[PDB]
Amino acid sequence: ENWIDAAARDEVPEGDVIGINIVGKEIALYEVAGEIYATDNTCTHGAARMSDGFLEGREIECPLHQGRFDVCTGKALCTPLTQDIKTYPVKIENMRVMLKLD
Ligand code: FES
Ligand SMILES: [Fe+3]
Repeated sequence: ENWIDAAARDEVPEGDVIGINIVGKEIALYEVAGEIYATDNTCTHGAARMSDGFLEGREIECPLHQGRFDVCTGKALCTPLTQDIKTYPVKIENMRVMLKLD
């Protein structure tokens, strides 16, 4: 229901993040303690691409001004940020990463 095969599970590296372009949306995939999660690959604060980089635990650090989001809830943690980032449901199925894009 807007569910889409988006990547192989093992394309997302332990503890790190990757960027994908898919159906015209740029998306970040994250590996956090055995689970996969997803957000927009664009920082809400500026023209910054979250896939590069720095994921520490469940916190992703913007490469620009070091704003940080909780990857599981999309909530903004520290300044400069003011706006939460959009999250997308994922399920892992037969080694595939599925996304609910709206
Ligand atoms: S651009 Fe990501 S914190 Fe300002
Ligand atoms: Fe640290």
